[PDB]
Amino acid sequence: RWIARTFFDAPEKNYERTMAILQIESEKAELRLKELEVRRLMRAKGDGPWFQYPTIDKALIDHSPKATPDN
Amino acid sequence: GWVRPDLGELSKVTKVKTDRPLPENPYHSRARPEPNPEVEGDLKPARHGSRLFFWTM
Repeated sequence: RWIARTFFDAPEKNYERTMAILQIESEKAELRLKELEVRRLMRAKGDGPWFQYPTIDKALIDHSPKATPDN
Repeated sequence: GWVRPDLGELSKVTKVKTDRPLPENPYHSRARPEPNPEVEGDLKPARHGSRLFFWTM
């Protein structure tokens, strides 16, 4: 009883530590599976903001009436 | 009559009035297909660190 009192840790503390670690890593696993599914559908469709390889930018494009009428 | 047009009076970009109105879409073209939904808003902190293998937080 004395060794259990002065040197050890309570079973309630162990049990709530188990429930805490299972909750945390359950969040980890579900976020990771959602991450890989989001990544694969975002590559397959391209709607998301990630896999946007840099296209032509039109800020340098300035229209003006030229010398040739049919441009 | 007909005084000679001086230099540089065959220049000087000029207003002029017409009968028919100005057109829309002089390039016969469709609309822009699909705008990008922009991801906006202040960020929450990172959910459980890297979410790599280990070294959480």
